[PDB]
Amino acid sequence: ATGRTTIAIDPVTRIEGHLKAEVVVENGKVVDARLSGGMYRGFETILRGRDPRDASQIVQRICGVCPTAHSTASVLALDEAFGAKVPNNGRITRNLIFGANYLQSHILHFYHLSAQDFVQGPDTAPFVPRFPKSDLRLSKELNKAGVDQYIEALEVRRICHEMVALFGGRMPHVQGQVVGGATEIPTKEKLVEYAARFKKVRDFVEQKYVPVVYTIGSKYKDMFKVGQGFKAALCVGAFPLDNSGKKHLFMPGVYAKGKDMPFDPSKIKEYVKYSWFAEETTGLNYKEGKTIPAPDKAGAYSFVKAPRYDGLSLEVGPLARMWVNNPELSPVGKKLLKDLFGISAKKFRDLGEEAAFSLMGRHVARAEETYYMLGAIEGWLKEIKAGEDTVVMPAVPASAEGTGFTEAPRGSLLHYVKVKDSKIDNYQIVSASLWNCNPRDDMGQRGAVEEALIGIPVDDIQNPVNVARLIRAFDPCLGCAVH
Amino acid sequence: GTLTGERPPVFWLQGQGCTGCSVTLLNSVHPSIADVLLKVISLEFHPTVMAWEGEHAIEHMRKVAEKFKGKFFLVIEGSVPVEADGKYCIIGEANHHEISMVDALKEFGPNAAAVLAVGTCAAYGGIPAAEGSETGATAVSKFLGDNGIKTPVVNIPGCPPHPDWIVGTVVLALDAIKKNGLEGGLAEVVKVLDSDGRPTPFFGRNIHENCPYLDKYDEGVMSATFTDKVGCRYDLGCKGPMTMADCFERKWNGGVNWCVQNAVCIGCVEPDFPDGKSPFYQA
Ligand code: SF4
Ligand code: SF4
Ligand code: FCO
Ligand SMILES: [Fe+2]
Ligand code: NI
Ligand SMILES: [S]
Repeated sequence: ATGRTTIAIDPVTRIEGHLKAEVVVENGKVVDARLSGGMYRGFETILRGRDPRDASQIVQRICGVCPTAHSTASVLALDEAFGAKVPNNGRITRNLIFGANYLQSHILHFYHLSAQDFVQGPDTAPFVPRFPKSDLRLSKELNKAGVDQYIEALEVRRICHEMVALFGGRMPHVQGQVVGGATEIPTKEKLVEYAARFKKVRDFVEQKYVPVVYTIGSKYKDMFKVGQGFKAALCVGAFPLDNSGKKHLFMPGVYAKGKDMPFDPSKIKEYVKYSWFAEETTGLNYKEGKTIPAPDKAGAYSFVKAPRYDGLSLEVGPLARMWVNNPELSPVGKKLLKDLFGISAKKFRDLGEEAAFSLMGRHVARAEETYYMLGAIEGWLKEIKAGEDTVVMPAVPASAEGTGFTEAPRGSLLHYVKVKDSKIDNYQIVSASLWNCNPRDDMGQRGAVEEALIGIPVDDIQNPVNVARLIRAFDPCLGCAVH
Repeated sequence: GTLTGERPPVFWLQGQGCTGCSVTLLNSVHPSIADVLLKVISLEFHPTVMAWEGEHAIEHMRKVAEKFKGKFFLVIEGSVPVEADGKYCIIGEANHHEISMVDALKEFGPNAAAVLAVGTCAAYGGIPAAEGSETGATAVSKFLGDNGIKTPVVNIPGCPPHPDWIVGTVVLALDAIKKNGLEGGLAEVVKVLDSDGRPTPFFGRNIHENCPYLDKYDEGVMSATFTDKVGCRYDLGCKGPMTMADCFERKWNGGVNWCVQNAVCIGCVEPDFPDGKSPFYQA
């Protein structure tokens, strides 16, 4: 029986952005945790006073891994504020631009950020040095498959960005989404180019990525037994499948305390007691949000605000979306669950709440969601009409408001804009890693990842590898969390 | 290169960045990023991709920095915020002491062979320094100069840069150093920088004067909707006339598109980006 050790990790690496984690370990388990987002830029104040159309470029610079998500939320908010009626073909083109980056981001996350948690890379920087007891369990053959797939995935993720750029202009930071739709009508020739690249990505996802996650997972079965946290999830909806605004690839919902509930955005409030913002701004819904930095405020430990849904601390991301929507599992997931785990499952929730809401369950959910996105993209390639207009050109309003809701690869994203005198009067962002990587609220309730760290095993304080392994399962992007 | 060749040590520090300058580099076609990492440079510290973490990663960088004092390359991605005693960007913690971006640049900057300011944020301040900001976001060259640090700086701007500008500037420097040694080589690099610190092979030509729609501009034939690809994009907000980059020729993402064909140029490589290039969607 051992006493307490307190472990600080700054920087947490193989995530995006600036994160410090501090955990209290007692008797071999984490018993408390604090997450600190350590870098601030202040997009919500930078945007004030600008032509509202500029937002769909400015906001993308919140994050170079997920800029299409912010582009999408921004143009949806501007569409609403301006009363722009996006043409059907533009809705589909937007889905093709953004869906290709889901593929990029999930592949980047599993291979280039997460896989070194389980795979020893070649004997040169940036793969060494590392912890002397890194708990790397794979056979020589399977470790080599992980390295070979890491290298192949560098090419695949690059091809995904070619897909984004075909109708998006370039990537990172697309030019092709604006208020009113998409700036470039897909041609027959460029649709051939997108489909040819998509086939290569599909083959990698089906043959290498989904199988390797289950196979590595089968060597780390203990990692399905930890990291549950609150077992509470949020989805705000994403990828509209018609022009009504009512039907989406991912439908909205909340899950908490074992129960499905509807999503009502008026129940979102952002708290700041433990965040470096002025105390008088605590507890605001985003339509009345304020961003007043207070970097010297006593007791605070993060630039991430603390969003709560009707008082609840929720997580977001692939697990959240796949749990809320409960799609059928991939054929190869069904097979490997049976062969390698003895599990008979048809739909995602057949994993059960405990295994789904776990360190390894979040990696599985992300791989399953990547497979799910393949079928969506295939459908959009059949639905799109070469040559049909994708944009309208709306006048800027003097006075208006709008909200854009979508799902970034890491989770729920909304942007709210208020226009006065034809300029941005307020712009408020509530992002995915905000929901995951936030600090305590004004009542002392932990953020989702803080809570998911409780119970994580640390059997060797000198090689505390599972702390950051848990964090990485959530695919943190701290640029998004803080903005 | 070879797995067995000489590869200089590189530390990549992120200040007020978005990681887009790392992601763009991952998109390099020729050489591939795998070949860059395994055959061209030794990327000893990079928070997004390195194996180790926390104080151990910081100390690894410090050990390499001591062994290669005066010889390592320091890449900076993002601006450096000076307000609130540096507290708007903390990059690590060691010995129970937090390390701000200000602290880190003062520590490693003096001992680098050269500092590569990658991206418009690092080169010129960029979006974090734009109107409405309050963090004291500062460009690398200005921060170093204000602090008496004389190490050479090369700016490789863009939001994000093209991978070819980043890899190509590294190759330019390594070629010069092979021919002339470190100080003679860096002197030859400085000779090919413009007044804004940008290498002229990539930034020495104007977009508009080389644009395929220039005949339409001269005729006054202007697109009124983004999806009209015949007309010039000037009335839609194109900033090509004020922008020095080779995008018209190398294009983006394996040559599949570029900003002017797809929508408009927003002037992302220029020192006044974003405010001097805004509003983006009118002239
Ligand atoms: S499209 Fe832009 S760069 Fe090309 S001619 Fe017109 S204004 Fe100049
Ligand atoms: S075309 Fe203009 S906005 Fe696009 S990358 Fe080149 S300089 Fe930047
Ligand atoms: N994905 C992504 Fe970025 C984050 N977190 C956003 O939104
Ligand atoms: Fe926000
Ligand atoms: Ni992001
Ligand atoms: S994204």
